[PDB]
Amino acid sequence: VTSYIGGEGHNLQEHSVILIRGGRVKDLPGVRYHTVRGALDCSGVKDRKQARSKYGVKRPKA
Amino acid sequence: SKEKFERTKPHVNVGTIGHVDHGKTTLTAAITTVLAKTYGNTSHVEYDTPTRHYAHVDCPGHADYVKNMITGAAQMDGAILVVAATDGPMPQTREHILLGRQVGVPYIIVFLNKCDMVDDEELLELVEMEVRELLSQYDFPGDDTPIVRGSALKALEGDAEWEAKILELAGFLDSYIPEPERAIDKPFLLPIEDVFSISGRGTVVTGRVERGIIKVGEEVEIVGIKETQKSTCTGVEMFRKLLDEGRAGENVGVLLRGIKREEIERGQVLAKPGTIKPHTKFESEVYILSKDEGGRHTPFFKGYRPQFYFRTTDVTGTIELPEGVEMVMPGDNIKMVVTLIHPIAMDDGLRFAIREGGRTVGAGVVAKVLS
Amino acid sequence: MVTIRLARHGAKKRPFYQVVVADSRNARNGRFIERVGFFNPIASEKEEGTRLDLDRIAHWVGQGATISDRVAALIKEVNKAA
Amino acid sequence: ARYLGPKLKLSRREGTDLFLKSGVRAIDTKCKIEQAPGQHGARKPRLSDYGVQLREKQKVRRIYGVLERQFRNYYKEAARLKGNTGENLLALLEGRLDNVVYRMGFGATRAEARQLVSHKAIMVNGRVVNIASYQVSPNDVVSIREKAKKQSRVKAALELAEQREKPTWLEVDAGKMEGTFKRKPERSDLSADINEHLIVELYSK
Amino acid sequence: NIKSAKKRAIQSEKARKHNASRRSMMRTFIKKVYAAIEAGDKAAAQKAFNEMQPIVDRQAAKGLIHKNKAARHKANLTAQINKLA
RNA sequence: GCCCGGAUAGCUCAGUCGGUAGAGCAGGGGAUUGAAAAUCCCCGUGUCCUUGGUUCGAUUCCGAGUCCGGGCACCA
RNA sequence: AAUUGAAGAGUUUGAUCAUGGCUCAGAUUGAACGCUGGCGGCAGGCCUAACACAUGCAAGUCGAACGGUAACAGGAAGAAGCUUGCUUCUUUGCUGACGAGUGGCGGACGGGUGAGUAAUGUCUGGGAAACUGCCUGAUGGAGGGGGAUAACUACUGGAAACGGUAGCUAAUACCGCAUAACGUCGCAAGACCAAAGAGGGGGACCUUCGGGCCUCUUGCCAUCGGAUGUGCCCAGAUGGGAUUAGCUAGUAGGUGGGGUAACGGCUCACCUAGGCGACGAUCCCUAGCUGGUCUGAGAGGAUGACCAGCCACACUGGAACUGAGACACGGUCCAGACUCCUACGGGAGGCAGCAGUGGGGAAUAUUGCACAAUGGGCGCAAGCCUGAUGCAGCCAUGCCGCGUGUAUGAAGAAGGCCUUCGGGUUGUAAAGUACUUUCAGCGGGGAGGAAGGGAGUAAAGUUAAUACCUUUGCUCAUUGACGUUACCCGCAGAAGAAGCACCGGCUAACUCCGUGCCAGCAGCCGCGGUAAUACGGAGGGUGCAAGCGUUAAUCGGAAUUACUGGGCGUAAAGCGCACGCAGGCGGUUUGUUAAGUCAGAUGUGAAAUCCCCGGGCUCAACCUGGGAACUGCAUCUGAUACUGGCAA
Ligand SMILES: C/C=C\C=C\[C@@H]1O[C@](O)([C@H](CC)C(=O)NC/C=C/C=C(\C)[C@@H](OC)[C@@H](C)[C@@H]2O[C@H](/C=C/C=C/C=C(\C)C(=O)c3c(O)cc[nH]c3=O)[C@H](O)[C@@H]2O)[C@H](O)[C@H](O)C1(C)C
Ligand SMILES: Nc1nc2c(ncn2[C@@H]2O[C@H](COP(=O)(O)OP(=O)(O)O)[C@@H](O)[C@H]2O)c(=O)[nH]1
Ligand SMILES: [Mg+2]
Ligand SMILES: [Mg+2]
Ligand SMILES: [Mg+2]
Ligand SMILES: [Mg+2]
Ligand SMILES: [Mg+2]
Ligand SMILES: [Mg+2]
Ligand SMILES: [Mg+2]
Ligand SMILES: [Mg+2]
Ligand SMILES: [Mg+2]
Ligand SMILES: [Mg+2]
Ligand SMILES: [Mg+2]
Ligand SMILES: [Mg+2]
Ligand SMILES: [Mg+2]
Ligand SMILES: [Mg+2]
Ligand SMILES: [Mg+2]
Ligand SMILES: [Mg+2]
Ligand SMILES: [Mg+2]
Ligand SMILES: [Mg+2]
Ligand SMILES: [Mg+2]
Ligand SMILES: [Mg+2]
Ligand SMILES: [Mg+2]
Ligand SMILES: [Mg+2]
Ligand SMILES: [Mg+2]
Ligand SMILES: [Mg+2]
Ligand SMILES: [Mg+2]
Ligand SMILES: [Mg+2]
Ligand SMILES: [Mg+2]
Ligand SMILES: [Mg+2]
Ligand SMILES: [Mg+2]
Ligand SMILES: [Mg+2]
Ligand SMILES: [Mg+2]
Ligand SMILES: [Mg+2]
Ligand SMILES: [Mg+2]
Ligand SMILES: [Mg+2]
Ligand SMILES: [Mg+2]
Ligand SMILES: [Mg+2]
Ligand SMILES: [Mg+2]
Ligand SMILES: [Mg+2]
Ligand SMILES: [Mg+2]
Ligand SMILES: [Mg+2]
Repeated sequence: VTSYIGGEGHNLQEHSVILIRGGRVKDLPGVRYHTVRGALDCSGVKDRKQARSKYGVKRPKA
Repeated sequence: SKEKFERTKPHVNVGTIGHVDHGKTTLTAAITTVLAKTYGNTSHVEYDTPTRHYAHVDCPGHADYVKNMITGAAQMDGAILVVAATDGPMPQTREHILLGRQVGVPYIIVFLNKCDMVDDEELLELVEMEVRELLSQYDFPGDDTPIVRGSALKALEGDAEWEAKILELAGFLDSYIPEPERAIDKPFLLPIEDVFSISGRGTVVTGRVERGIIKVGEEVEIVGIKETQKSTCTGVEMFRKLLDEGRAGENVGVLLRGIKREEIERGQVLAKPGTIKPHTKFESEVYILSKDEGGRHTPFFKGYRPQFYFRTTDVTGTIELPEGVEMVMPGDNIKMVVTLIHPIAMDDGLRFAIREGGRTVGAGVVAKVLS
Repeated sequence: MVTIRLARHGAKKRPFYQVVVADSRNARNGRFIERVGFFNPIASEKEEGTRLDLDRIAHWVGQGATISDRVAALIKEVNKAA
Repeated sequence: ARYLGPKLKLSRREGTDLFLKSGVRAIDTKCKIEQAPGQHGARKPRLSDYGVQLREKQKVRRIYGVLERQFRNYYKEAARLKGNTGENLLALLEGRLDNVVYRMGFGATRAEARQLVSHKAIMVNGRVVNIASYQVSPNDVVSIREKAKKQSRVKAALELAEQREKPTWLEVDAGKMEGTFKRKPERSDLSADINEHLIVELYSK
Repeated sequence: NIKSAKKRAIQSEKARKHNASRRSMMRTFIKKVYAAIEAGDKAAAQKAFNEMQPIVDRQAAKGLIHKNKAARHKANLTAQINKLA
């Protein structure tokens, strides 16, 4: 497959095992999948606040 | 796992620290073959004598292993400096002695190995004096420390003379090293130093119990690198023997339930839930070592990334110096705030060694928790 | 061997037996010929306690069906004169 | 479970008076009712059919303190019943013990009644009950236990109920806090303002 | 597999021994009869049938034969030896 | 746990066997436009994986490390 | 009383109207993942590898079948000390009993899994050519003999596993013989066919003192039954593929012989050449089936996890043996692959039992406690056995309940955010003040699941008998794993307990700042090109709440597979035209038949589940009683208009 890496910025490179959910992007034909940000080797987006259940960010510890 | 380990004769850790191919292992086998006769990776051999219950850990002496040997010599109470009477002091010898001083092992017994190799009362005695002085070199008692001699191979056969000599070796063991103090009071905490996967049982963490007890079935929290996971004990062990309450001060093998082999790496701790919190930033009263201390010899500033060895494993860390200070001169007492990449369970006042460049750099203690 | 026996059903910690004729080899909550009344141990004293269709039972007694100890106790409890 | 937030903002959102801060004192005017839902409360909503439906359902829920789930359960329970769904839903919402207790005057607001019932002050038919969702069967007798009888709050909280319309479907002893639930309330008794029609609509889709 | 109730194995073999032997002798008397039939000696046939009847009923009673097989042998075997006799 | 590799601007890479980092392709700035592309006029815009060392001076020599790949080891 | 029930929206265009897809609003789940996470109740928890499995346990029991006695406890001949009856202590099956052993029974049940299976299965309804241990009804029998062998001793083989030869012995083991009928064969005559005894108590009598005799209990053998269970047979129904049209030689039938509990190409011998197929045979792919579950106004569509019935499998392939029942999960033999043991000569293994491990995977639990309850095995019973079952641990996996406080509280504060800087808003929110304590924390009380069974006693039966025995009252002693139970009472203090998604339209809810077709968002339509209600942050609001989202999946909406309920001049769509077999359909009058059709009746349509009315857990979920429902199928007696068959 060829999943779309969402959020802003990513730690993915070369290999690195990730996690793949469904969902097209409707802008990149051929891409019908998403990456589960925050799950496995794919860290969550840095410094997010709203809608952090997606993108995998934990509740602001501060 | 079948025979119950009866709790008699105080437990004591004791491992060799000699030069490569000086007969450390032959010795660590000889002691057992002798005591198991007349009395009827790091290999942890065991031998029980009427006076004490010793747990010899024979760590490989090569240079590439001066990292895991740290931990192996950390839980150790009194090392057996096995120095060959044919070569005396050597690079690795001094490396371990120095390391066995930075780790801070209280007591030490010198054993001139392979003495039958030479037939002289002046050459062997000479190198003996050499060793006694080299001990004085590192603030060890030196002249006070006993110097046993004898072959480790002859202790393998039936040469009653050398078997007797190494039997008395055990006498010097029980005499020179007193009953150790334990920490059976404050909440239980065990640093992992070796992870196994026994078939039909699962993951088995090992290591000396830093404090407290481990009654089988108690709720435990695995805290350290990566994150944090809950678990419960299921059968504590003692050299392939069963245990009830895993007391403090001795090496054990806890079988953690519901944990995979790859999800509990070496470095984490089995702390009682609510007793500790993992951290990635802390202030510490760092004491830099000089050339007379064997540490660094040149100044450094922010950006310097040395190792911060703790209960077992080390971890690279970012150094941030307090304002009013430009650079850190070697041999100074200065505090600083550190941010290590891998989170490690720690509290205030925790002792630790800042090693770097294949050599130690500066001892320190944790001042304040931040994370 | 046909036998009359309680079938243990109902909730957890809240047993509700259903006396029933069934082959002895059958699973407890398994196959059966016909249920014949019920027993309610935790019912206490109220509108109901233990129903039991004596006619069919009597049909199976002369049919060779061995009544189990509990069900026998119930046959006693429903009596024939009380 | 419970809402336990600003129990007066909701009253502003619904624009009417949910009697949430019905309180001991009478009429509020201590919140700028109606024309102040929030920062953009001055806005006049276009208000879509859905909008009025949802708005209605919420009004009613905020009245009786019932959440969405339990509510929808009440709905399915109303549809499976006889009569007509509209009367049903409100009769079942009326059946809740915290609601009946509230009607008796045993407590100022409805949430007060809830906090009373939950801490074993309420005893119906001699059988003490905690659950507010307990549906009070017709011809029951709700009361207050002696160990919690006339304990400060309940007194004044019952003095309050004297100004209320007071239901004809239930009665109160007033002399020893020994009330008596009777018939199932007629539709033309409660409400006559909250619209069951729109609620029936909302779950019909 | 290790199981104390393995006595069923050694006993079932110790049983197939005897039972097999009996089953054998029976079917061999039956054979004797069939040969009598093929020879055409209706007299010696009747004789052999008389010689086998009690030993088939006797083994049929012992559960070795289901006394259907016994009646079956007695049935058709008689139909033959008397169809010729 | 250990040994051996790979990590040079946005992307793909040349660059050494210490002397002061380039190549192509992209991207930025001014003109033009609603904003672009084309067109014109100008620019590397880089923690040579991080840090330390030996050096006057290290991408380039020697340690310790992180991330990855590969090999060996790992039954209280 | 018992289904009172069917909603639409966005998007093709400059706009419309159609057509036509796409998408959303619902319900659902054995779900996973992200964030957050207090409690209780009831359920659920390896859907991928029928992958490989360390270790423990999952099936034993009967001394009232027997010879025994290896332990243990009592008793006795005798023994040694010494307080000579207080102790030491060898013999002794003689009792209580009970390893190993023979024998009986069970081990074919219970538990698991769904690989194989497109019918050798399942479901529905009938059927005849059967058997059926245990349980039970009826009627008789139960006479008299023998020979073996395990154990056990002697010796000896093998490392173990595991025997070998030679002796001794018992029985409800084994075996003739007597004995027989409404039993088996036969037309009958006639022929033949079985077995076991043990335990309790006992007056006379009889004792070579082994006991005979009496009696109750139980087991034994035969037959006919009953019930139950199983085998078998037929019809209908039970996935997709014609880009699979022919397949079949034990094949289709017959006759005879054998074979099975039983019919039968079930199997041979010969004979006839048939049999199946366009109402889809064969071949291919996929699949356990059903009651049901989900959805739906219904018809339908998807599914069949838990619960229950059936079927199939037990490392792989094959085979039989024992038995009432297997061609057998924790049996046997054989081969094979795979693991381990060895003294290398040979042996051991089968977790799709419960836990557990590795591996796979997005993904699924304790190497728990107990037989106290229900059920099973065995036994006279006591008891034993039981990973069935009952509980407990675990996981928000789901449903349901509750809590996280209530009332008062304007200075309408601080801070935050916004502004036309006048103010607003967060906001009765907070602090303040007054009460409250559920739920967790702590300390006390405390149900119910327990019925039985044992000891004793009186009575009525039994009987030669006030003895034993069976039954019923009646007394004492008692039986709980859950379990520091539910539940109540007391203690302290608001005290320990709120998140998640969203805010352009669909869709409930808006602004400010940061960025500038970049970074990003996106279910659809789409936003971002320096004034973004669409990105990121903040403020505010909305939704839901111990959860909230996302993803995957099914149905709905979708009358977009239309049977109910669509189309085909131009939107997708009349074969280029004809002839025509099978198939479908068929004018009109009379007769008959009654196939369809309809009416009635009876049988069945397992229980649960769904629905309705009640009952019980404080409510709910859940449990539960009765009822209706199970839209079906079959036989039976009618009707005869309409259709079909036959007739004129
Ligand atoms: C360092 C390795 C493991 C240590 C781990 C940690 O050690 C500790 O931090 C430990 C606490 C005692 C600790 O501090 N160790 C961390 C550091 C500790 C430093 C301490 C003690 C100092 O004293 C101030 C220490 C130098 C002091 O000098 C004396 C020795 C001088 C020798 C000089 C040799 C020199 C020049 C030399 O030529 C030389 C050589 O031969 C070989 C190699 N290279 C050299 O160059 C004596 O030996 C004293 O010990 C804790 O025990 C932790 O719990 C720990 C176990 C995590
Ligand atoms: N001849 C002799 N050799 C000895 C004696 N003791 C030890 N050795 C040698 O030491 C070696 C074993 O030591 P080893 O375990 O390799 O050293 P380590 O690994 O550094 O402990 C053997 O090769 C022996 O030959 C002795 O007494 N006599
Ligand atoms: Mg070595
Ligand atoms: Mg809820
Ligand atoms: Mg347009
Ligand atoms: Mg067992
Ligand atoms: Mg005596
Ligand atoms: Mg025995
Ligand atoms: Mg005799
Ligand atoms: Mg016999
Ligand atoms: Mg006859
Ligand atoms: Mg024939
Ligand atoms: Mg025949
Ligand atoms: Mg399959
Ligand atoms: Mg397997
Ligand atoms: Mg047989
Ligand atoms: Mg079996
Ligand atoms: Mg097995
Ligand atoms: Mg298992
Ligand atoms: Mg039991
Ligand atoms: Mg302000
Ligand atoms: Mg409590
Ligand atoms: Mg009771
Ligand atoms: Mg009782
Ligand atoms: Mg009780
Ligand atoms: Mg009693
Ligand atoms: Mg709107
Ligand atoms: Mg968004
Ligand atoms: Mg802006
Ligand atoms: Mg925004
Ligand atoms: Mg449809
Ligand atoms: Mg159409
Ligand atoms: Mg067209
Ligand atoms: Mg035409
Ligand atoms: Mg025609
Ligand atoms: Mg006609
Ligand atoms: Mg008809
Ligand atoms: Mg039914
Ligand atoms: Mg109720
Ligand atoms: Mg009915
Ligand atoms: Mg007609
Ligand atoms: Mg006609």
